[PDB]
Amino acid sequence: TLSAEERAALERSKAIEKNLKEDGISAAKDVKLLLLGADNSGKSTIVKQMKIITGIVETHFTFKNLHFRLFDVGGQRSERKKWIHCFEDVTAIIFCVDLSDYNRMHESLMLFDSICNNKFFIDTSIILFLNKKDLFGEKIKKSPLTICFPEYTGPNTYEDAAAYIQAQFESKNRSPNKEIYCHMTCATDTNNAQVIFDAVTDIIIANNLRGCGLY
Amino acid sequence: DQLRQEAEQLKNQIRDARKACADATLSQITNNIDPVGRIQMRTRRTLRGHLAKIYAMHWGTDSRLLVSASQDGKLIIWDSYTTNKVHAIPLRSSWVMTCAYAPSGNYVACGGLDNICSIYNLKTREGNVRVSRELAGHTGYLSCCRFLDDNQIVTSSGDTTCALWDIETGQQTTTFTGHTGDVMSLSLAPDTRLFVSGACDASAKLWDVREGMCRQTFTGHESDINAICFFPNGNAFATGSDDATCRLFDLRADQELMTYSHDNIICGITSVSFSKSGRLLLAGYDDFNCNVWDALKADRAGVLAGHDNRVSCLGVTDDGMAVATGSWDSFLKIWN
Amino acid sequence: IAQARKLVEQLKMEANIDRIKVSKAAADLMAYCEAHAKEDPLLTPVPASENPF
Amino acid sequence: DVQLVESGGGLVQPGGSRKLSCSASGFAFSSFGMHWVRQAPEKGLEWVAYISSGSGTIYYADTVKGRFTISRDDPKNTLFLQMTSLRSEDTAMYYCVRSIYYYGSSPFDFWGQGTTLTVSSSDIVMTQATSSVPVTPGESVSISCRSSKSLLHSNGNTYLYWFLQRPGQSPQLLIYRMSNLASGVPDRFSGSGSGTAFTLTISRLEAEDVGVYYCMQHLEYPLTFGAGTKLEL
Amino acid sequence: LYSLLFLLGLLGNGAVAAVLLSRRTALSSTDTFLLHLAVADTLLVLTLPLWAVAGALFNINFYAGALLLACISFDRYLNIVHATQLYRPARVTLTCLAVWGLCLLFALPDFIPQVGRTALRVLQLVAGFLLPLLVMAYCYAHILAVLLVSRGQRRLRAMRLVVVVVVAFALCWTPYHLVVLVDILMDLGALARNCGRESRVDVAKSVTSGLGYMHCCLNPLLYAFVGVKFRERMWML
Repeated sequence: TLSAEERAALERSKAIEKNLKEDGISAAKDVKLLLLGADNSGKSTIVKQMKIITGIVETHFTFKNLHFRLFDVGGQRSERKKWIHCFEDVTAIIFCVDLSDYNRMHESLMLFDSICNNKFFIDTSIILFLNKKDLFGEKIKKSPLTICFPEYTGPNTYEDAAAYIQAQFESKNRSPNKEIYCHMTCATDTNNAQVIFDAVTDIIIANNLRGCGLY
Repeated sequence: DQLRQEAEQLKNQIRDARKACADATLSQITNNIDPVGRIQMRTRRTLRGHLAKIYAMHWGTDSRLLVSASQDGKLIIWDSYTTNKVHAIPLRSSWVMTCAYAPSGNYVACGGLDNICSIYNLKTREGNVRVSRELAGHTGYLSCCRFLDDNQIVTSSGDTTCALWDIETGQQTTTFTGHTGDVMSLSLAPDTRLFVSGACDASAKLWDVREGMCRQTFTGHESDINAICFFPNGNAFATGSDDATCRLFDLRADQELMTYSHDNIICGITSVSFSKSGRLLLAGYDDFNCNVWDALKADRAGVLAGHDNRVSCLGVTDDGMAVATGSWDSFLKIWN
Repeated sequence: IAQARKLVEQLKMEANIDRIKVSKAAADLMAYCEAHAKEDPLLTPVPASENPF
Repeated sequence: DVQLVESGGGLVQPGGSRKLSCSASGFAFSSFGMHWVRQAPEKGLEWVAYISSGSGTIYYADTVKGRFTISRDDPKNTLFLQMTSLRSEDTAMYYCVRSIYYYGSSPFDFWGQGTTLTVSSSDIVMTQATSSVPVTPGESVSISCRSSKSLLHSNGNTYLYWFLQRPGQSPQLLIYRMSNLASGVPDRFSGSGSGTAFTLTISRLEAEDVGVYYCMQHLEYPLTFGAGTKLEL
Repeated sequence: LYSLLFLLGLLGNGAVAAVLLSRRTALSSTDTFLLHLAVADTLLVLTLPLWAVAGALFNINFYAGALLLACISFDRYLNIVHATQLYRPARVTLTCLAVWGLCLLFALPDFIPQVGRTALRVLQLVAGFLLPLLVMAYCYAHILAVLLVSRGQRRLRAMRLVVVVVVAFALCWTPYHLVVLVDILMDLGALARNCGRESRVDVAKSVTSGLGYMHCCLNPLLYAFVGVKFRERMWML
């Protein structure tokens, strides 16, 4: 750096670092959540505050002094194993399930088993969403919850059915240190972000406990 | 119906013809060649400034400038010798899985999950880097990019297809098909007349860039192929896979010459490259290491122990004075 | 019925290739890597005066 | 298109003060170091001041230290030179020149059109031996200039620049370190040298190449120009 | 028995120091503080043979133990109580210099007076063992309270470990500073002096010094060897 020009080049390098560092700070308060689920499963209208922005679709709503980014990977039509490692650092996986689509139920179950048991996501909590309660309540009366689940034995009442479906999804955990924050939402439910916000708080607290050595 | 039988018997003819040529193994011809010894290489530079993980890296033709792409949406061009940051290009999409440096040094390319191969112009009259063209047409993510000239780029996608573009017009001059799985990498022949591509269906094939035809196909891997590179003389290439092995194929012979598997290695290869002479075969595994293999005898000649996470890219300068490695820990290290 | 029509067609092109003995093919890989050996800085460590790093 | 336009010159009384403005349009002004270069009536170029990118660095030539102060206004895309006390030695045409410094850059590529200023009445020295060189079209020509120290540096880069000034226009860059052809010039020009002796050679001289050639060193401040060589047709 | 602890002091501290120092990247705020403590107790254990300039470094190390342990506690409070507002590594070397610096200020008289030693003792009790203990108690109490409202399987183990650490610090440090307070009151004129009681008091100084050495030797076990993150580095190296 003795030369005159080479000195001016060094400034440019230091000025670039300053902008790289500062952009990191401005992009430090953003929480990255991955959206997953089968099609027509409400994965596009979880929160009515969308502000969106083929490929990858991002949604960047903000709430309570925190920036939330949801990444939707639908439409890839590829083998997940090769781009899944891109989202290894996401805070939590937001899963969607439709209780009114019996035929698609098994497809959803299969997806959950792979996502929960993937070696990369061995430590990322899952925020499970069960959508369309009212449609589930209306459809159960006409068609009993046996055709999709021949093993079902409990009553044909709403509460028991919703409880059982949740258990099947939780039954695929098969691992400790990973917790699932199940919730039920309707079409006319404004307070969906509040559920993500609080559950994100508990996931973060779980991580800091690992970093600080308390666990 | 009958064609299926014709397909089966055709494969048998190839296997029979392939076996007839095989007379002696590579290790059997070169058993009396003296070893290369223990290759000790110590870190010389530590390029830091990236925040997220680093997914791709390419060396400039002049062996001094670097380009690295990270997940944080920044594309940096480093000065290797002085560790200065020549450029820092913001990206529209934060998901990037490749980056290429043009031979002439005027252009640099990038791509990833957005299914678009962007090209940036560095020698602009306005003094800032601008996006000259955005190439679209792939229906899946983009795996690798390579420049043929200042107006031609070859790309590989997860659509099971590679393509040859015309940057000026922006269309897709020639499209290559034949794979049955995601294409995960490619490398251009030294004379830029042929190139190979390794796919997730555990097979690599050789393609005629001018003709748009598959001239050969190679098999032998048990799992997906993650990296590939040509031998310096342009008559052989090596492939890395999740099977925890590398293999050396010969185009003229049309077979597999040698395997670079070890009992102690368990994880998959992420990158592969040759040295200027072609005697060392460097591969970066997921155990946070890169192993140097004696390409002629299948002996680990050393280890480049560094980085705190997976090694995602490798590079060897055209003059062969150094080796650079990038890892998910957001650091590039130049080894000499 | 039509997808496999081309698959058989390709193999015919690949099956009619003039190959050579690996004994010769391997030998060249030995010959080349030996000729261009004095110009490989990684293989034979270079004197510290000629190392840009 | 890139364009630098300057204004604020004129006639001023001795001891008066003036402000020169150089307003840029057509490039990333925030990222360029800007120079001030003046040319007294038919004498030769002389460096004046330089303000880097982000104003982090400033320099001045000994002839004007203290009297002149240089400032930059990034959001407005403007360059200012404030002159406090003017002697009769400062009457000249002032040029606004841009410079971007990084590996392999062309740090004087563009020059402003310049403004006229009138006032009512240790250092590396570069010399150009010949003052005039008559020649006719199609004849090879050579122009040489010496230096005090050896511009060759440890990096291996020879810091020397060749500028061409046509009659009635602002200078134009030709060769930026010792042999690199500046973008936009015909390939006929070439440059060579070693340490302390340099030469510019022209093949197939054309009718637009008549003018004055200045050889400049950028090794270390203050920048110094040669007296200049004139080509006569 | 004293000889065995001495190697145990060096053996335990060195590994903790070695593992963190072997990291090829940045160290989190908690990790850095652990590194400082590891060296701090390392210096103290090196003095074991002599006590079983030497005095001066002893005072520097002892407070290094308390202040750093206090420093770790506050960091854990910030990360866990107000976790929403501190989402993000942050360099913390500035504070460590002060804690080492605060030792130097008090350590000067050791290298170099009734009133002087009196001020030394008063400061020692005031800001060496009381304030650190109060800070640890407050921070860990809030962490406990928040964890009780948390959710998962790790909350219970964290509560148990926190109680263990605070109890260990208290039970391994209080006997020394209680006796220092007693002697302070004696010298101030609040008590009576006699030879047998003086001898018992000096023996109490000895026993409590040994107990403090025991806590120093235990520091690696309770702050490093229990964590999950530390163990993987040990298994890797």
